[PDB]
Amino acid sequence: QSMSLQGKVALVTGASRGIGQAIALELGRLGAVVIGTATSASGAEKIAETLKANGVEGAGLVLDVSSDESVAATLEHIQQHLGQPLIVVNNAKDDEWFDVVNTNLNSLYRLSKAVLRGMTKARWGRIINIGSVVGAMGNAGQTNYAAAKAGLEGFTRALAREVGSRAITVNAVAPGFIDTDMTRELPEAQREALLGQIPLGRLGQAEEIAKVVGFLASDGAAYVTGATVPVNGGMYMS
Amino acid sequence: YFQSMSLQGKVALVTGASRGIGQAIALELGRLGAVVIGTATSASGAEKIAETLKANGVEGAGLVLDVSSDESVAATLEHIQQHLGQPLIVVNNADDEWFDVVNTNLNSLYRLSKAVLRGMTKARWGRIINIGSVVGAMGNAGQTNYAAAKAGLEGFTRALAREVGSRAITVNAVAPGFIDTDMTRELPEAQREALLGQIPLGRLGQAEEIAKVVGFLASDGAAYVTGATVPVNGGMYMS
Amino acid sequence: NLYFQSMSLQGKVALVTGASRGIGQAIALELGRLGAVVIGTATSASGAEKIAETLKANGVEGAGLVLDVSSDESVAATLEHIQQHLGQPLIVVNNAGITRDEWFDVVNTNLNSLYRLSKAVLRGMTKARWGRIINIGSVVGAMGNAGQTNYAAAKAGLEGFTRALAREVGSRAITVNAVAPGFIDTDMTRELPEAQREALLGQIPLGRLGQAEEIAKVVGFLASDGAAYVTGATVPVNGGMYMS
Amino acid sequence: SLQGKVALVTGASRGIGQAIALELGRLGAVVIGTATSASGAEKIAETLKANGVEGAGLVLDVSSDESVAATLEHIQQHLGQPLIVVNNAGIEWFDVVNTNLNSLYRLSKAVLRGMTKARWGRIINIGSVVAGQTNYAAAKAGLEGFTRALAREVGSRAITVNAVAPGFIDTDMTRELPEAQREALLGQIPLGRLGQAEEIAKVVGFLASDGAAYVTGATVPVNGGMYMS
Ligand SMILES: c1cc2c(cc1Nc1ccc3nnnn3n1)CCC2
Ligand SMILES: c1cc2c(cc1Nc1ccc3nnnn3n1)CCC2
Repeated sequence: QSMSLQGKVALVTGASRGIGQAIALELGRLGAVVIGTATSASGAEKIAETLKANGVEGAGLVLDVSSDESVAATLEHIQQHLGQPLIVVNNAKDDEWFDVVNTNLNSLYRLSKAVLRGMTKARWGRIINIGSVVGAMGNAGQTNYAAAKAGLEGFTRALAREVGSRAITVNAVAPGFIDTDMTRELPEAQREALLGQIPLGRLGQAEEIAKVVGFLASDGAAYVTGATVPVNGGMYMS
Repeated sequence: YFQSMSLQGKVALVTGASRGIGQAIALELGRLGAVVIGTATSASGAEKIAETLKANGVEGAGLVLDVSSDESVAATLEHIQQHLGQPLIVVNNADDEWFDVVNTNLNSLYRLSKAVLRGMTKARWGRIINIGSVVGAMGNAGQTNYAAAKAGLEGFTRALAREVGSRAITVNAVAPGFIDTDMTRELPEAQREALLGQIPLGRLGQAEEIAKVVGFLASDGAAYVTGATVPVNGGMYMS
Repeated sequence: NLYFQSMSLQGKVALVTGASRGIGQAIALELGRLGAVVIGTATSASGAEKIAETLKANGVEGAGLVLDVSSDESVAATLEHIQQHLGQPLIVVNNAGITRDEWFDVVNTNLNSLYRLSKAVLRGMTKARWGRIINIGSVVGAMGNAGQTNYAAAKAGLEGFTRALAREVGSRAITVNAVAPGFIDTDMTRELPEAQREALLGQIPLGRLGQAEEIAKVVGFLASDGAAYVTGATVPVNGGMYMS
Repeated sequence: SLQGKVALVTGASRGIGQAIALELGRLGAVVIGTATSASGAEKIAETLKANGVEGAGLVLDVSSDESVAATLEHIQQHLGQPLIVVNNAGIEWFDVVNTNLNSLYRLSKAVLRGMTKARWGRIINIGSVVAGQTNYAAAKAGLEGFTRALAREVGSRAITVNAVAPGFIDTDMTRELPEAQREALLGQIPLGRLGQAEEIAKVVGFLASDGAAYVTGATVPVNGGMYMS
C-alpha cells in the first residue's frame, strides 16, 4: 500500500554484489522497475542476470559516477528505454582522507544534480545515500571512516533542504558491520574484535540494510528527510 | 496459524493510544496484524481505545495504565499475560519546567521498559520504540523543553539498546517534528505560517506518517536497527 | 598592606565540589592560582581538612568544607556558611559525580545533584547579574560494554542538561558549560600493565594521557570574562579520542 | 604567554580576524595578519603598530598554491616558522563549503612542515558567523568533521587542531542587518545580546595556549547559547 513502489523506476549504483545487490532486489520485490549499475560490462551483465533470476524488471548498466559524460549518457539511456528514475540509491594510508571524502561527495553531487531534473518535473523524489561499511584497520581507517560519515551526514542534510519544497526527500543509511565479501576477507582477529563491540552480537545482513532503504523509498517515509539512519546493531562510533 | 514476515500473533502495547499519534500507531500495528493493547490514564480513554480498535477490525483491548506507578505497571502487565500473552512490541508514547518534565518521562520509560523486558528476554525477541514529543509551543520555554526532552530521549534510547541488545531486543526512538494534532491545530494562524517556513517540505506531518515509521521499526526487517532516533520532521532540525 | 593580584579571577569566590584529589583538587588550585578565593568540598571531615591544608600549602585563600550534594539541607547550610564568612560564590564547578541496569540510576542521581546545587547557587548569581557554572563529566574508566554504556549515557545527559540550564539562566549573564574529560592520568591508570597502556594510547591521537591540570586549565578559562559568550557548550578535553 | 611564538592569522584586517590578531599579540606572539589587498595588509601593519604588537601585514590568497608558498617563504625569511595558525578567511552551498575546505587543507598542509619540525603546533579554524540556514549548517558540519579528522592525522606530533563556531557576533555583515531579523535573532539567544569579536578572540587565545594542549579535534561553540541543527 504505502510500501508499493509499483510504477516507479529506481536507479541503484554499485548493484553487482553485497548491499547494492540486496537493495536492488528489495526495490524490485516492492514492485519497482530497477536499474542497477556497475563499473564493468561484466558487472552490469551480472546485475541483469540477477534481476532476471528474481522476477525483477529492469536492467544492468555501466556507470562511472566520476564522469559527467557517463552520467548524462546513462540517464539518457534510462529515459529512452524505461522513463525517469524517481528513486535513486547512491551506493557506489593517512594523508588520504581529504581526497577520498571530497571525491565521494562530488560523485553524489554530480549524480544527484543530474537526476533532480526529472524529480523536479514529477514533483516527487527519493534520493538515498549509502555510507561506507565498517572495517578498516588502525587509526588511518577510523579517520577515513569518520570523515566520510561526517561529510555524508551534512551533505545529506543540506541537499534535503535545497530540494525539500519539491516533495523530494534525501536521506542516508549508515551501515555498521555488515556481512559482505569485503568483510569476510578481513583478518579473523579484527573481526572478532568488531563483533565484541556490537550489542546484538552479530554481523548485520545486507538484506537488513536493504529493508531500511525500501522503507525510506516508500510513501510512508515522506516526512523523513535529511536524516541519516544508522543500521549498526547498536555499535556507535564518534 | 503460523506467521511469516508480518506482525501477526505478536502482542503490542502502545501507551497513550486514545488520540493523535498514539491512536495512529495502534491502528498501524493492528493493520500489520498485531494484537494491540492501547492504554490511557482514564477509564473513559481506555474505553475509547477499545471502541476504536473494534471499529477497525483490530483484535486487542484498551486498558488503564499509569506509567508513573510501579503497581499499575505490574498489574497491567499481569492482566495482559493472563488474557493475551506477553507483549513483545512496546511503544512508549504518552523556562524552568524542563528538568522536571524530562526526568519524569525517562523514569516512566525506564519503569515500563524494565517490566516488559522479562517477557522479551524469555522470548529472545523484542521491540521497544519511544516516541519523542511534538514541537508544540513557539517561545523559548518550548524550544528549551523540546531540545532537553529530545537529548534525554536519544541518550536513554542509545543506552538501553546496549543493555538489551544481546537478547535480540531492539530499542529505538522516533523524534517527531511539527505534526498535525489537536495541540497544533489550536496554534494561532500567524505562528503556523512561521512554522511552515522553517520546514523544507512546507507542510505539517500527519500522525499516520509517524505511525508508519513505528510500524517499520517494529518489523523483522528493522532487526539490525537499534539505539537509533529516527527524526520524522520534514527537514526541520532543531536543538 | 593588602596585596592585589593581577590574575583573571581576583575578587571572585569559587565553589569546587569533590576537591580532595585528582581533577577536583587541580581545578581548585587553578582557580586559586588565577586569584579566586576557593572553597573546595568533600563528603568527609577528613577530606575537607585535606583540602584546607592543600590550599594553605599553595598560597590559596579559602577553605575546605563538608558537602553532601545529594542533600537539600547540607547544600543550603554550606552555602549560608560560605556567604557569612567569605561572600557569595559566583563561580561554581560541579565535579562530585558518583559511579557503580546501573547506568540509569547513576546518571539520574548526578543530574539531580547538579540541578540541586545549581538552583541553590543561582540566587546569588541572579542578584549579582553574573555567574559561571561549570560541570565536569566523568573520566573514561571502563573499556568494555557496560563501561562504554555508562560513559555515553552520562555524557549525553550532561550535555543536554548543560545546554538546557544555560538557556534558563542566560538572560542573567550567567553561563553554563561543561567539560568532558577523556583519559586522564591518575595513580590507578599508571599501575595498569604496560601492554594495556600501549593499546589504550593507540586510541588517542596525542599518544598520551591527559593531566588533571589540563582539565583545570580549561575550567579556568571558562570561568574568565573572556568566556562570557560561551554558554551551553561541552568542551571535550580528550587528546582527540572521541567515543559515544 | 605566547611569547616567542609566531602566529599567522588570515583575514585579519577587520572584525573577528583583527581581534584575534590583537589578542595573540597581547599574549606576546609575533603576529602576521593577512588580507587579500595591499591596502588591507597595510591597514593590518598599522593596527599592529598602534597596539605594540610586533609582526607584519601581508597579502595572501588562500585559494592559490603559489600565493600560499610564497607567503610562507616570506615569513620564514624574515621572522621564522609560524607555529600558531588561525584560519579565518573563508567565502551553491556545495561549492562554498568545498572551496573553504580546500583552502583550509592547502594552508594547513603548508604550515604543517614547520610545526612537524618544531614538534609543536596550533591550528585553529574560525567558522562562519550567523538558504542561509542551509549554507551555515553545511559549512559548520564540514568544518567540524574536517577539524576532527586533521586533528587525528597530526596529533602524534603535538599539534592540536580545533575550531571555533561563532554565533551572532557584532561585525560589518551583521551591523547592516534589518531590525526585524536582528530582533528575531536576539530572541533565540539566551544571553540576549550579540557576541563581541573580542569574545571569539579570547577563545582562540586560550586554544593557542599551553593549557589547551589536551584539547584537539574540538569545535567550541561561542554563541551565547543559541544552537542550530
Ligand atoms: C562538501 C559539502 C558538504 C560537506 C563537505 C564537503 N566537502 C568535504 C570535503 C572534505 C571533507 N572532509 N571532511 N568533510 N569534508 N567535506 C559537508 C556538508 C556538505
Ligand atoms: C534529565 C534532564 C535532562 C537529561 C536527562 C535527565 N535525566 C536523565 C535520567 C537518566 C538518563 N539516562 N540517560 N539520560 N538520562 N537523563 C538530558 C537532557 C536534560
